[PDB]
Amino acid sequence: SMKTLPKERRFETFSYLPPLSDRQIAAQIEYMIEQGFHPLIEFNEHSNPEEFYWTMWKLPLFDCKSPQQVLDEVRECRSEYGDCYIRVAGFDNIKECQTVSFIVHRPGR
Amino acid sequence: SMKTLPKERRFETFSYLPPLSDRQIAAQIEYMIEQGFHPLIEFNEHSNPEEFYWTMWKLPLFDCKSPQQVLDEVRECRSEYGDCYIRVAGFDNIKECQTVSFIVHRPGR
Amino acid sequence: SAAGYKAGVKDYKLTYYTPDYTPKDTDLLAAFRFSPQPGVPADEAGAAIAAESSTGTWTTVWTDLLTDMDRYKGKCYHIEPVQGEENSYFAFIAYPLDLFEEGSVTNILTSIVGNVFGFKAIRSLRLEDIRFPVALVKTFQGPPHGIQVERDLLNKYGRPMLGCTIKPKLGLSAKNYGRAVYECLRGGLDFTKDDENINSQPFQRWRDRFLFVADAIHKSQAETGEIKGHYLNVTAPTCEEMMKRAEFAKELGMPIIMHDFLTAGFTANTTLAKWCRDNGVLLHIHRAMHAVIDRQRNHGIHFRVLAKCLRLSGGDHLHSGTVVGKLEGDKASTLGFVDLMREDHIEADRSRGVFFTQDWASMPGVLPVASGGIHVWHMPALVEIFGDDSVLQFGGGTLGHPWGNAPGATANRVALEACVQARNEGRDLYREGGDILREAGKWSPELAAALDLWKEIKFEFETMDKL
Amino acid sequence: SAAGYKAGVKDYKLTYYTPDYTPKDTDLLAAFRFSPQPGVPADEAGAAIAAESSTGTWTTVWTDLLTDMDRYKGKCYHIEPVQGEENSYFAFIAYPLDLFEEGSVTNILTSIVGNVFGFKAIRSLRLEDIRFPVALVKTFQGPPHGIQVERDLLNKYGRPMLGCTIKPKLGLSAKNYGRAVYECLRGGLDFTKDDENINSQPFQRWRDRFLFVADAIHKSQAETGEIKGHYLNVTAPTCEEMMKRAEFAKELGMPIIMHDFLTAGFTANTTLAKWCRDNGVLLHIHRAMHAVIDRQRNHGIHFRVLAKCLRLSGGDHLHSGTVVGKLEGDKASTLGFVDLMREDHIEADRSRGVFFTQDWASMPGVLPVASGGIHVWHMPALVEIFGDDSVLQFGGGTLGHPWGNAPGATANRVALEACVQARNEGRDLYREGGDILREAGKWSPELAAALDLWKEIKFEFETMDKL
Amino acid sequence: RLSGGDHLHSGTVVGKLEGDKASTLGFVDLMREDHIEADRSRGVFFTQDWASMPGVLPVASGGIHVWHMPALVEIFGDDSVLQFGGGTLGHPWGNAPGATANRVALEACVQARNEGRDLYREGGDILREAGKWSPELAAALDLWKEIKFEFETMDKL
Ligand SMILES: O=C(COP(=O)(O)O)[C@@H](O)[C@H](O)COP(=O)(O)O
Ligand SMILES: O=C(COP(=O)(O)O)[C@@H](O)[C@H](O)COP(=O)(O)O
Ligand SMILES: O=C(COP(=O)(O)O)[C@@H](O)[C@H](O)COP(=O)(O)O
Repeated sequence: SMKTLPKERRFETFSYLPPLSDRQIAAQIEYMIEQGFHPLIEFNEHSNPEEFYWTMWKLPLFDCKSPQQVLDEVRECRSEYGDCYIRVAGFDNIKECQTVSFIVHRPGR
Repeated sequence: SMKTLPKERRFETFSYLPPLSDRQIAAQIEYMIEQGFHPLIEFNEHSNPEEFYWTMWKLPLFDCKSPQQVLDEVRECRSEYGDCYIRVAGFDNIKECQTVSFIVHRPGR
Repeated sequence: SAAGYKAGVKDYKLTYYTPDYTPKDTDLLAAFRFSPQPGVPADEAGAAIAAESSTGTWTTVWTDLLTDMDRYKGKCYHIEPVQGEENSYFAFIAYPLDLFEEGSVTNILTSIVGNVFGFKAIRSLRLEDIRFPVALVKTFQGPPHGIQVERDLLNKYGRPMLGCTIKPKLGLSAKNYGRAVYECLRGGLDFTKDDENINSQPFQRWRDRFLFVADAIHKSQAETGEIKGHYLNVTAPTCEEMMKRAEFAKELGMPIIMHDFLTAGFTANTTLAKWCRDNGVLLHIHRAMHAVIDRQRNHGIHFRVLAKCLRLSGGDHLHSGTVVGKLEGDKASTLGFVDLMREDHIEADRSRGVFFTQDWASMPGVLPVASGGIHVWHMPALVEIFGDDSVLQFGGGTLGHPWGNAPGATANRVALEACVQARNEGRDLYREGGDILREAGKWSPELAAALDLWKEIKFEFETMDKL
Repeated sequence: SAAGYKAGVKDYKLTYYTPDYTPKDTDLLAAFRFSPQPGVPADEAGAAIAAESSTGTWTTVWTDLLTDMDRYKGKCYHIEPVQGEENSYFAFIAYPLDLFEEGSVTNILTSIVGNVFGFKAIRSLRLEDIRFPVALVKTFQGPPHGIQVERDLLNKYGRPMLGCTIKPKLGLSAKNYGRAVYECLRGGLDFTKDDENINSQPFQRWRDRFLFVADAIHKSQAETGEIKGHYLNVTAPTCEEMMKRAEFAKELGMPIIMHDFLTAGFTANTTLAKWCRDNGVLLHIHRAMHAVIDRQRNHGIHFRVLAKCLRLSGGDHLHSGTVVGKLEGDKASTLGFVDLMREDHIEADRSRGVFFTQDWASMPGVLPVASGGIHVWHMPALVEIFGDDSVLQFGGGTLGHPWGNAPGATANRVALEACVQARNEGRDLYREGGDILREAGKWSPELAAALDLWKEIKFEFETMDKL
Repeated sequence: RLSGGDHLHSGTVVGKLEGDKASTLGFVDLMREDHIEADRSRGVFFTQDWASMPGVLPVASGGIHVWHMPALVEIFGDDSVLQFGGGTLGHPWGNAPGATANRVALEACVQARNEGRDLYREGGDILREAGKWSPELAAALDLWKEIKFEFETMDKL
């Protein structure tokens, strides 16, 4: 009873899961806060795997002990750039690597 | 109260200033005349930073002691090539470098 | 001063056993587990090891007195008997920094493990650990890239990476090889890979494989929107042939290649690791033949030494075992050498098999690769054991899916992401793993088919390599 | 034809155990000694070994059916239990010629011994022998020169050649090194040599050693009227650095260089053996680290496999052990692999540890080198065991002479020539050896001093590596 | 200039590192022009000819910000590179706003200059005017209003 796998563009981590509810998004941002990672919102007109850089929304949220504060920035960013992909990333400054990364908004249509 | 900087294409010198009034354009052409630079009007269908050459409108205005004469050529060029970028440049023939350069017309829409 | 040549055999323990020695920070320290032959005392056995692995031979030579032997000789500075083992001891031996060629793992191994293992006076010998002093660590390049730079290069964050070894090991043509590669990668795996014994053979010559695989990477990447890679095996008969292969991989713009560091050797591997650094190609290190050396706990070299030697010689990935899979891996000591291959500072901890505190002076970590006999049911354990900074590899666990490669790849990628989400949310992968998997199988039919297929398959045997 | 994909785990013995198989002459045959885990049947254990070392993995993959698996799979075609050992078996496995890259020892090892040694279902595993088919042997260069050509190059006929390792192992400056070399060579030894862990170090950088040693060779040769040589160690961190060193040896007109084939690796060694053939430099192969692998008879690889692998990769000399010296060497199996490294055709003989008949298709032999803890009293035994086509090496047995190096060298050279003359005349070296030595000591005071010094020194321990 | 370079750091005069204005104008001429007359008031001891060897762009870098812009333009003119390290990355809103602030400040000064305004007298006014329509410029002017580097110069002529 085998299906042939559909071709579908993906967006790295969590993009094979059914889309994150806002509660699931907040659970991931809570994890960041607890892990001590700094949230950063980035947006891009495209999702090309080759490109290294998306555009930074404001600055990283360095002083953040509040998932809603992150969620507010995502809402605000999505308002200004609903035509764009928006992605939440966590940054570990001790190992200096981005530890978390998932798309929270794909562009309209 | 930080804003995220908008993405907006620019056109080199003066293109971060609010668009030059015709009085401001003439003030720049006066400067050329005084400095002894020769005005040249160039137009191009595109504004690619990589390309070296735009197309010359007639010849450089070598014998020019009159901002309006330059402004007349720009008007005339804009009539024939309103679909094009038009740029005023000053040329120092002693150092043989273009000393002034600003867009005076972006294409329609 | 050096005074008086007296010809003839003395006891090694006269010169080389120095229980009053306190190791300098520039000393290379080795821990050996040994059993002396009957009537050979432990301290004379330890001193024989220190002697023949540094400066000494079997009689007295006058040439010693031309130099300053106190400053060059190895010093067996401590011996302790193994708790509960009869006639088994640890010898701890210090070696001066001066004894070693800078940046040469080949030379370090030739000294420490060159001859002493075949001493008649010794029944069995096993090197457990080496404390590489920081002054020596700094003469090596190390990983071409290492964990952080690799994740940045590939845009891969927030989870273990997923690979797949193409099967059968041997037999497929270059075209069918790339076929299997495309279907795996399009299904959601980050990497595919040559099996370690795919080099260049009658049924499939290497340049043909590189060419068809490059095409499969471009296609599957264009389709999925994620960076894809395939560890092309450049392991070869000669250096020249190895470089040739590495060079064509670069020409094709392949992000990652593969090398068998033990069967090819440390001299060739160090050449390749340097090349990779200069050419921005990632280096996956396969550990073939390691178990010939590291399996039995009475004789050989423990893998955690080989892992430290490779971090020095250079590799971006290294196979670390699965613990839970078809090949042997003790969990305690595996957590030990994963720390040794990843972290900058690892405290001594004998419960993890870590005999010496190791510092890496900011030398990049090596991504551990869990590969061998693992499938979807193992996923929560693999994530719990290794964490994000790992590559989990499913060969049969992808190509043996009922519906083929792409469904097989989706099953694993879904299983993985589910486990990572559950973990981030605070679920216990240990307790709730099968439930997290069954939940995900509710909405992923290809995952469900894999869970069904491999429900009964466990690998549970007595581990020979006990601490 | 290949018909029907059925996903899931089957028994290895279903596909890979083939007791009806008769090996083709082009098959590579391996003999493994193994102990299965409790509840793992011998034939399933043998088939697991054949599977994971050829084409198979742990579940069924559909990709098998794209190819012809019958013609690629390893075939465990015979199992026998070890006589008198409980739960120990020999598996004999055939591998198709197609599985191997031409002229690559690296690839052969990666396949045969890559992963199977760490199988959880297997307690211990040891590779005893490999029958290299002639069709494969012919894809290798082999020794750069080999026994006959070497003797012709050096004008050395009618006796074992005599060498000496300079001591201390480490610590001497380049000038004192050459000093010790000149005094040894002027005394009547054919060769001196770097110790295996002399590479390039703070106290003595390699180019300095090469330069001063070259001078010592010219002087001692001009004095004695016999060709002299010194195995300069070109073992290095990288291929590039190894070639650089080999190149300067050629520049100096040095007839012989030295390489550690296991700690440097087979890929680097094969590079060097090719170079040596093209540049007419002789290649002495040191076997450092071999005992980490080959000592214990339950797990590892027997040296006679490593010796065959090196004859293929390339070397003109190879250390073979002494039997009688400070390091372990079983006489029966030593005579076995000395034949394997010297002769063109060696019949199977299990009393010598020779599991398979080996043909070498006119590939040159490798001079065995007896080195380690031997002195003048050992000379009749060394000559009887090894015969003319050997190199006998006395490190401490030269530099530990009461009167120094040149008297030490004369003692050994006189002891040797006396034994060879006595042998040619029909004296029994076994019965009359000490008498032949005492007779020669009557007219050789330096020999007498050596006989005096080492009269009491024997190495007599229980050999771990029992057949 | 002889060995070869297209840019060379020339100092700022006004910034965190020492630069005497008189002698700086001297060696900027020496690194830019084809013929420089001897002038001991500028520290130029000898007349130097360069036989048509190309000039080197002077680079003003070190402890400068937007408030320095009219002075930097007046001192160095067009043929220069003005560099703001902390004066870009230390902007309240980050790098891109920091870059816009400097680029707007610069172009404003250049326009004012071309129109005949005195950068010396009117510099702060030109900057305040531009800050009226450039919020990122305004934020930078606010931030660095008080920051001056005014010490006794050791390298007196
Ligand atoms: O055949 C393999 C895996 O295949 P599969 O995924 O089909 O089991 C080998 O590459 C083992 O991973 C090697 O051992 P280590 O990783 O223990 O070195
Ligand atoms: O130190 C050595 C000999 O010194 P000495 O002559 O002073 O005993 C080594 O080179 C051994 O020969 C190596 O072992 P194998 O030859 O058994 O590989
Ligand atoms: O750190 C610097 C500038 O940083 P910032 O822009 O943050 O002040 C240096 O490059 C100085 O410019 C060098 O001196 P000179 O230019 O005087 O040689």
